[PDB]
Amino acid sequence: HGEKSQAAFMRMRTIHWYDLSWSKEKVKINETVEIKGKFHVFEGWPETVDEPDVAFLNVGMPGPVFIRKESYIGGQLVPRSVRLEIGKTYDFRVVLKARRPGDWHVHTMMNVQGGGPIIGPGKWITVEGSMSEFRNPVTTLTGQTVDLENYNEGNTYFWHAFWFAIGVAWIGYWSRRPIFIPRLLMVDAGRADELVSATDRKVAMGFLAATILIVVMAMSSANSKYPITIPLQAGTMRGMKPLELPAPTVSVKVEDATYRVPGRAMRMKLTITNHGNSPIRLGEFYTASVRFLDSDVYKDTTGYPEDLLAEDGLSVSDNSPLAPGETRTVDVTASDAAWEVYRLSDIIYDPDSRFAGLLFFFDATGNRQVVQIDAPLIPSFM
Amino acid sequence: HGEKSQAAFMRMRTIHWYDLSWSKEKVKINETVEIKGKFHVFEGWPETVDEPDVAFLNVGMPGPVFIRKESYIGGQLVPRSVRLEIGKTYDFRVVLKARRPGDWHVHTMMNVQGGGPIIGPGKWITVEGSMSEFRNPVTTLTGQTVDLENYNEGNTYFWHAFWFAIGVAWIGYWSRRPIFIPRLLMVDAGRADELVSATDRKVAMGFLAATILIVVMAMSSANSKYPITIPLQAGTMRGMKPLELPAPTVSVKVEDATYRVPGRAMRMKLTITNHGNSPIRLGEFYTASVRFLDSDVYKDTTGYPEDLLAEDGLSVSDNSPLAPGETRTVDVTASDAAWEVYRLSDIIYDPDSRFAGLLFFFDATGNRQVVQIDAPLIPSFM
Amino acid sequence: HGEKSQAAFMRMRTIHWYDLSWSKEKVKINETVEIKGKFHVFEGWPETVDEPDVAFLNVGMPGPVFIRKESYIGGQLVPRSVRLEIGKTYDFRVVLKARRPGDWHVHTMMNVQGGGPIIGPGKWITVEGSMSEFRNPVTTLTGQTVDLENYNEGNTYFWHAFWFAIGVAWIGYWSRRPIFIPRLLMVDAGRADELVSATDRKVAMGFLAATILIVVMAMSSANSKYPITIPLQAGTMRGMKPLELPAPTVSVKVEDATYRVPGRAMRMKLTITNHGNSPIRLGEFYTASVRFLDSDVYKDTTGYPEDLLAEDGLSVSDNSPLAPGETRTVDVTASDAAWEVYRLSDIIYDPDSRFAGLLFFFDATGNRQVVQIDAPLIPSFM
Ligand SMILES: CCCCCCC/C=C/CCCCCCCC(=O)OC[C@H](COP(=O)(O)OCCN)OC(=O)CCCCCCCCCCCCCCC
Ligand SMILES: CCCCCCC/C=C/CCCCCCCC(=O)OC[C@H](COP(=O)(O)OCCN)OC(=O)CCCCCCCCCCCCCCC
Ligand SMILES: CCCCCCC/C=C/CCCCCCCC(=O)OC[C@H](COP(=O)(O)OCCN)OC(=O)CCCCCCCCCCCCCCC
Ligand SMILES: CCCCCCC/C=C/CCCCCCCC(=O)OC[C@H](COP(=O)(O)OCCN)OC(=O)CCCCCCCCCCCCCCC
Ligand SMILES: CCCCCCC/C=C/CCCCCCCC(=O)OC[C@H](COP(=O)(O)OCCN)OC(=O)CCCCCCCCCCCCCCC
Ligand SMILES: CCCCCCC/C=C/CCCCCCCC(=O)OC[C@H](COP(=O)(O)OCCN)OC(=O)CCCCCCCCCCCCCCC
Ligand SMILES: CCCCCCC/C=C\CCCCCCCC(=O)OC[C@H](COP(=O)(O)OCCN)OC(=O)CCCCCCCCCCCCCCC
Ligand SMILES: CCCCCCC/C=C\CCCCCCCC(=O)OC[C@H](COP(=O)(O)OCCN)OC(=O)CCCCCCCCCCCCCCC
Ligand SMILES: CCCCCCC/C=C\CCCCCCCC(=O)OC[C@H](COP(=O)(O)OCCN)OC(=O)CCCCCCCCCCCCCCC
Ligand SMILES: [Cu+2]
Ligand SMILES: [Cu+2]
Ligand SMILES: [Cu+2]
Ligand SMILES: [Cu+2]
Ligand SMILES: [Cu+2]
Ligand SMILES: [Cu+2]
Repeated sequence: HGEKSQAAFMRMRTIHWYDLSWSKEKVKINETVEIKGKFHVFEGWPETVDEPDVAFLNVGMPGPVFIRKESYIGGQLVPRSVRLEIGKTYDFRVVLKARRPGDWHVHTMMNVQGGGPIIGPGKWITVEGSMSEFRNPVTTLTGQTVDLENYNEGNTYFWHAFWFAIGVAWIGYWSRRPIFIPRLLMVDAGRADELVSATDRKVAMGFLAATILIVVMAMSSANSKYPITIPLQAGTMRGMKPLELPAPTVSVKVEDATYRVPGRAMRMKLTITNHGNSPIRLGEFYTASVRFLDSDVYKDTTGYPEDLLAEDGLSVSDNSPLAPGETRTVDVTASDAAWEVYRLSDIIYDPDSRFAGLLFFFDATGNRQVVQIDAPLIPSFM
Repeated sequence: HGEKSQAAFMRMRTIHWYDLSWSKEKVKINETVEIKGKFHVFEGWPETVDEPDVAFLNVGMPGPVFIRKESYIGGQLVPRSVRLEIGKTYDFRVVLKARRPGDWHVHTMMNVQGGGPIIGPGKWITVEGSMSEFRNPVTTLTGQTVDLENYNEGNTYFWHAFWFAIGVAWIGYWSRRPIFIPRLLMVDAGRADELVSATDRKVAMGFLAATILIVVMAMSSANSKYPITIPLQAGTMRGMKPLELPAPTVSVKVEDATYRVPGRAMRMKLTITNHGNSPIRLGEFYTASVRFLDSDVYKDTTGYPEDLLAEDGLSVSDNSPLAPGETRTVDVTASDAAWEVYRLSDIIYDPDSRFAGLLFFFDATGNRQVVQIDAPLIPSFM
Repeated sequence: HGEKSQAAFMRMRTIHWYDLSWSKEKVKINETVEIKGKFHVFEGWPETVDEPDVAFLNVGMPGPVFIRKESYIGGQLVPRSVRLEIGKTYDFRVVLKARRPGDWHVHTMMNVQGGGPIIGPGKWITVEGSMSEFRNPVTTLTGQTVDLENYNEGNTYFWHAFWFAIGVAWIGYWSRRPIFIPRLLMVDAGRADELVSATDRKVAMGFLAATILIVVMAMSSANSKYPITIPLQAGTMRGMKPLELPAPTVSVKVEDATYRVPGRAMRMKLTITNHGNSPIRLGEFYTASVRFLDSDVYKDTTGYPEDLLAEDGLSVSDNSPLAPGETRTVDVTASDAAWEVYRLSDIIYDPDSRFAGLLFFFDATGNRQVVQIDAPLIPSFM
């Protein structure tokens, strides 16, 4: 939730999430779900979004209904912010543990500093069980195993209640006497010195000394109880390993790209050159989490969110085997209610009417090439 | 105009504009002139100029004597700011349309954010005709063809005059009575409440209600008249395609570079190694829009501004065919009044006495290699 | 001095200084000492240190006990700040001239803007002689040879004394009369106009006119005496040539890296793959200026500061010739008091417990390969 309201061109021109898998659709409490996939950083990064020099891989959900057990970018655990390079592709994996029952829309997201949220496709996952069964065991380097759900709760309650009680006692010591009107009149009359006695001064001295001594003793006792402590671990982790992918033996030029403004579709003229890899055929156009597929060339079998999957939303004028070398100019039409449901038609309000997306080409043997396209998008009103 | 006053080293060390062409020297009104060429970004970019992450290709002229019909960087239209990389070469093309008659010095420039203006060579172009004949037709996506010279002029005049008249009427309603002295005396005397009557309150209420209602009705009518509107299109366009140029089979090392301070020339010792490409010969040294040529090796036939063209300003101790492999140390002398006219001799006031420029080598067949040189420049006073 | 107090991980993860040489250990006054070596910029640059876009090569010493005659980065003199790239290796050379007698700990350092100091290994150098024998001759472009120790000293003294005397005379002219109490009483009584006479006004006018005229005449005389002047030369020098080094035919993966917190050592599990270059053997681990060596494989003969040299501080479970192709998992133990002396054990207070260092592999013929390792460092308390 939160993507439909984001500018259409910003969603089109930031990060592209390609083949994704979810290990389970329905999980029990304390069971783990794995979300893997690839994300590509668009070369034409918008200028109002800072470069992903400081980026964090996040899980979009209405709260800690899951707990993120681990997250890996390129096989490396990423508990901190990371640095990503423009134009590179990265594998990502996220292992989550179920905490609260219910149906949850879970998304993979990249939070970018100086940019904001970049939400990926969301999937509905059902958690069955009771929240009281959730456990979060962690073993420390000191040899102690604790449960993070209730660890250190009683100590915090005790100390906060103790200090609150001390403050309440300090206020109530003075609250046993007339408070506001008689004291104000006495101060106005010049009898302020009569409002504080020697016993009050001794009580204040005792309160101050007891507070300081208790703080010192509590710090000493806490140090004795936990002689081994480390500061909070923070920093930006550089040197993320990107994917070394086969360059596309397929070249695609966008002649024109238009959308009818009333409109639930997008149309584009494309010149495609096959540089080998056998006769190929376009099977899918990915724009903003929406996948328009050509049923005759490719069929999704990964449980891609159906609200974002158009099984026959790709209409190519001529989708015949493009013999290696053939340069065919084709008119592709990407049509689906998701265009209007995911407010991609709101590119009419955007201060930049340019789109970007991914095209997937398959040969007879099923090998897939990914081609990256970007162009300006012209609205049609006649 | 405006380059002679810019620091000599800043002009030497930012952008180099090489082979340029102008389609016409004399044009009529509404006729188009094309300026094409190449620009190279110097690797040793000055630190006080921000990197050209946000750069705009501009035309330097005393105003809209021309209108910039289009501009292309690497074959791509660039109506917005673009991103350029240090050390890369780009083709550029600018098509301008003549608007005002007269002789105009036209320059191609790169405005760089956090840096300032980078002016290129200027050429004198004559426009013959009358300004009243200039037309700027534009066809909109709604099917309307308009002339940008006078489009929406009458509407703006009408609305501004209407609101100015309303304000004048509001002031003049109160201006029919004594204004300053009697009213001031009455306010001082305590008779302020007598200065505003019930009729005045009713008039003020009517003015407020009429203003609000007129604004609302005008907005509704404007929306009805123009139901299709888009916001201003802005942004920085990345992914500019640079030139893939042959690396210079010629290696040049600058041993020493000196200039006499009184002085109208510059001298340099150079070690040149030919790595193939047949016997070569130096034909031209480009510094800051100034081209020093060796008449025996090369002759300009592009109409390069004569104030910046020194046909025999390159004197090479030995400019004989440098057999592939020969490593000759030569003393080159670049001499021309342009050195003093374009204030390149003002490098003596610069906080950085280092120069950069381009050397052009030609073989027997006429093939040209471009070598890029940079060194510190030492003034000579004895 | 000043490195032991710097965070251990910051010292481990910034710049690595490898093979270094000092021309002399004991020098006389006016004699020169050359310090050469290589420095590598770590790929995982810490986020709190700005990238070395503006870096200066500096000499760490308690003052001008030496004078830095020259400094070269990649064979190019670097009197100004320079730009360095992450992940590149550079040669550096520094020629210093002895000025003051005594024993001096001299370090090579890289000052990085927005980062702070990066100190390298320090060496003790003895200077014998008298400071009065030190000379700093410099020949100017005007044909004058001067000594920078005493040049322009007398002129500065004369002008400062002259202006101080003028100010003292101005104060003392008024100081001959009663100063504070009688004048205050007269001003309070309304007799302020009697405290300044016409002669005082004439004296003030003469002082003002003489000051302005003297300033103008002094400027004119200084211009006449030195008709050739240049501004201060400043700027950041880009285009530093890095080393083109053989990629390591040796691959090393860090399985685990741990240190006992009481502790004077560090332990690591490593998987090493030989990709040719004959049977190899680990001979040295460099962490933070500390070099742990395996005496049986390599011996230092460069006079590396002994406080930072552990001749037998590298213990490899199996350090037998790793036949090209062999993938052996070995347990290496780097032990030395320098770990505690140079406060590398203070990584326990660091907000980032990750280390980086260099491994040196030698074959039978003595050829050396450098492998770069980085991992998180886990403290052991049991
Ligand atoms: C829950 C209260 C709201 C917020 C409290 C915030 C800070 C505390 C303020 C007052 C503390 C001192 C009590 C008054 C002097 C406590 C005090 O003096 O009590 C005797 C009073 C005074 O004697 P008197 O002049 O002969 O009688 C006048 C009132 N009948 O008599 C009483 O019968 C008791 C009345 C006082 C009861 C108020 C207690 C509520 C405060 C404790 C709340 C603790 C929880 C805090 C978080 C919400
Ligand atoms: C690092 C330097 C210290 C900071 C400088 C200021 C220090 C001030 C000193 C007092 C100067 C004022 C004159 C008072 C003369 C001595 C003095 O302390 O008198 C009591 C004064 C009231 O002043 P007075 O009676 O008119 O003074 C005349 C002689 N008694 O109250 C206080 O000082 C505050 C309340 C009583 C203090 C008891 C200790 C509790 C507070 C400290 C914590 C102790 C427990 C430590 C935990 C381990
Ligand atoms: C061009 C004027 C300069 C700038 C104007 C700026 C804002 C407007 C100020 C005054 C408007 C109300 C007029 C006075 C009450 C208009 C008004 O009350 O006119 C009757 C006056 C007053 O009657 P009275 O007391 O019996 O006579 C005294 C003056 N003789 O009599 C007149 O004979 C007319 C004199 C007033 C003429 C001034 C008009 C100029 C202002 C309009 C300019 C519009 C263009 C604006 C942009 C420049
Ligand atoms: C979103 C919330 C609204 C903002 C809150 C403030 C609103 C204020 C309300 C009035 C409170 C003061 C008491 C007045 C009582 C009602 C009232 O409006 O009285 C007239 C008052 C003068 O006060 P009064 O006579 O002593 O009031 C006693 C009873 N009449 O003048 C005004 O309110 C201003 C001039 C007359 C207003 C006429 C409408 C023109 C202005 C609004 C635009 C209407 C056209 C819309 C275009 C589509
Ligand atoms: C070294 C002094 C410290 C700093 C000086 C800073 C600025 C100068 C202040 C005073 C200058 C005017 C002198 C007084 C009027 C100089 C002056 O009027 O001298 C005659 C006085 C006054 O005559 P009187 O009323 O009959 O006698 C009263 C004092 N006996 O008599 C004297 O016997 C001389 C006393 C004055 C000597 C003070 C001189 C010190 C200042 C010069 C220092 C220069 C070095 C500067 C850097 C440190
Ligand atoms: C660029 C524009 C200049 C700045 C504008 C202000 C200039 C001010 C002028 C004076 C106006 C006040 C009326 C005084 C009338 C003329 C005048 O200068 O009178 C003397 C006034 C005192 O005023 P007054 O006697 O009541 O004036 C009545 C007629 N004399 O003192 C001063 O002006 C200051 C002290 C005397 C000046 C002598 C010259 C020394 C200062 C300047 C440097 C000269 C040497 C140059 C070196 C090459
Ligand atoms: C959450 C836990 C709540 C803690 C509650 C603590 C109690 C707080 C205040 C008690 C007020 C009694 C005032 C009696 C003066 C009532 C009073 O003033 O009585 C006259 C005495 C006469 O004493 P004397 O013998 O003639 O002279 C002194 C030596 N003999 O004067 C005084 O000066 C008596 C001073 C006594 C002050 C006691 C207050 C100390 C409170 C510290 C509390 C510590 C916090 C808890 C620790 C875990
Ligand atoms: C650029 C175009 C210029 C537009 C010029 C607009 C004219 C402006 C002001 C007229 C002043 C007349 C004042 C008469 C009070 C003169 C006045 O006060 O007369 C006494 C009346 C008595 O009226 P009554 O009948 O006894 O009671 C009300 C119901 N019957 O009192 C009032 O309260 C009369 C109020 C009348 C106010 C009229 C002003 C409205 C002006 C709106 C202009 C709209 C803008 C143009 C639209 C395109
Ligand atoms: C470090 C070097 C130190 C320099 C010391 C300079 C001496 C400073 C002040 C002298 C005070 C004498 C005051 C006499 C008034 C004492 C005074 O006021 O005497 C009455 C005269 C009467 O003169 P008169 O003839 O009747 O009228 C004028 C034409 N004839 O009035 C005046 O107005 C006299 C004005 C004389 C002022 C002289 C002060 C000039 C000082 C400039 C110094 C230059 C700096 C050094 C250059 C290298
Ligand atoms: Cu959602
Ligand atoms: Cu992409
Ligand atoms: Cu010009
Ligand atoms: Cu260049
Ligand atoms: Cu030291
Ligand atoms: Cu390194």
